[PDB]
Amino acid sequence: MKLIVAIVRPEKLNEVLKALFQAEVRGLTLSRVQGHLHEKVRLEIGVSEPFVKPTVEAILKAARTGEVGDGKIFVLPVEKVYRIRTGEED
Amino acid sequence: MKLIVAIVRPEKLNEVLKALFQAEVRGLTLSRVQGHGMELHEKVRLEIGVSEPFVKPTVEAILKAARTGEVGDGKIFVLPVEKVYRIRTGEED
Amino acid sequence: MKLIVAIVRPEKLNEVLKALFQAEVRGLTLSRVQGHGGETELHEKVRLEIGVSEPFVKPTVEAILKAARTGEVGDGKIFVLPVEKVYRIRTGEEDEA
Ligand SMILES: Nc1ncnc2c1ncn2[C@@H]1O[C@H](COP(=O)(O)OP(=O)(O)O)[C@@H](O)[C@H]1O
Ligand SMILES: Nc1ncnc2c1ncn2[C@@H]1O[C@H](COP(=O)(O)OP(=O)(O)O)[C@@H](O)[C@H]1O
Ligand SMILES: Nc1ncnc2c1ncn2[C@@H]1O[C@H](COP(=O)(O)OP(=O)(O)O)[C@@H](O)[C@H]1O
Repeated sequence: MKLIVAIVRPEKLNEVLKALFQAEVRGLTLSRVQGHLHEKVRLEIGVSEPFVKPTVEAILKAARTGEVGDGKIFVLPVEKVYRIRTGEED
Repeated sequence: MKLIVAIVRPEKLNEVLKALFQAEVRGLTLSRVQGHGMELHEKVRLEIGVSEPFVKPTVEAILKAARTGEVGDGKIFVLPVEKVYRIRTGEED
Repeated sequence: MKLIVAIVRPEKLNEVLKALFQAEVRGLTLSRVQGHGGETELHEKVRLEIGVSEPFVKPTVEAILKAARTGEVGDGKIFVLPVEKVYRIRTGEEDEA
C-alpha cells in the first residue's frame, strides 16, 4: 500500500476527480488548503501497489495547466491499513 | 514513531475522542475533510503520532469506537516516521 | 526526499514562514487544524506540509524549531516522513533521491 498526497488547483479539482474515477480509483480524501499563499486542494489517496502509477498519471494529466503553481504529487510508504467497517487489515 | 491517519464519520468523532482519551492518547490533530469511498461525504481526519509499542492499542481504540458496520466507516493508515521533534524543547523525540 | 509535517501555534506562523523563506525554502502547503498536546479541550493550530530534498531536511527543521518556539505547552511537533517519490505536475519531473 502507498499513500498518495497530491496538491492541485481548485479549478482543476473536478477534472482530477473525473480522471481518478475513470481510472477506477474511488477511495480518496480531500481538504482545502493554502500554499506557496494561494488556495489549493489536497487529496490523500490510499492505493494498492498496482494503482500507484494509474493514480499518479490520472492526476498529472488532469491537473496540469502549464503555469507555475500546478502542484506536486508525493508517494508515501504505508506500513499498515485497516478497514474500520470490518476492523480488519486492508 | 509512526503516524496514524484515520478517516472517520463525523457522528462518531466524540466516541473516538473518548476512546483515545481513555487509552491514554492525548496528542493529536484533526480537521474536517470530504471523501469518497462526484458524491463527496463529510468526514473527520485524525492525525496521531504514536510510538511503536502503542500503535496497535491506539489503532484498536479507533477501530472499535468508529465502527458502525456499514459501508462508509473509513480507514486507518499507519505511516512510518523517520524523525520527530518536540518544538517546545527542540528534542529529537 | 522527505515530507515535513509541522504543527505550530497560529501566532507563530508568520515568524516560521519568514525563517523558512530565509532558509531558501519556498514551496509548501498549510492548513488550520484543531489539536491537543500530550498534557492535560482542543486548540487551533497551523499544520505545515513541506516536501524537501535530503540536503534541505536539517535546515528546514532547524528553521521551524527556532522560530516556532515559545517554550510553553502547545508549541507543537515536527514529523519527518519518508517519501518514495515526488512528481512536479507542471513538468512531469520525478524526484526520488
Ligand atoms: N515542496 C512543497 N511542499 C509542499 N507543498 C508544495 C511544495 N511545492 C509546491 N507545493 C504545493 O503545490 C503548490 C504549487 O506548487 P508550484 O511549485 O508552484 O507548482 P509549479 O511546479 O507549477 O511551479 C504550492 O502552492 C503548494 O500548495
Ligand atoms: N483508499 C482511500 N484513500 C483515502 N481515503 C479513503 C480511502 N478509502 C476511504 N477513504 C476515506 O474514508 C471515507 C469512507 O470510505 P469507506 O468506508 O471505504 O466507504 P465506502 O465503503 O463507500 O468506500 C471516504 O469518504 C474517504 O474520506
Ligand atoms: N502526538 C501527536 N500527534 C499529532 N499531533 C500532535 C501530537 N502531539 C501534539 N500534536 C499537535 O501539537 C499540538 C500540541 O503541541 P505540543 O508540542 O504537544 O505541546 P508542548 O510544546 O507542551 O510539547 C497539538 O494540539 C497538536 O496540534
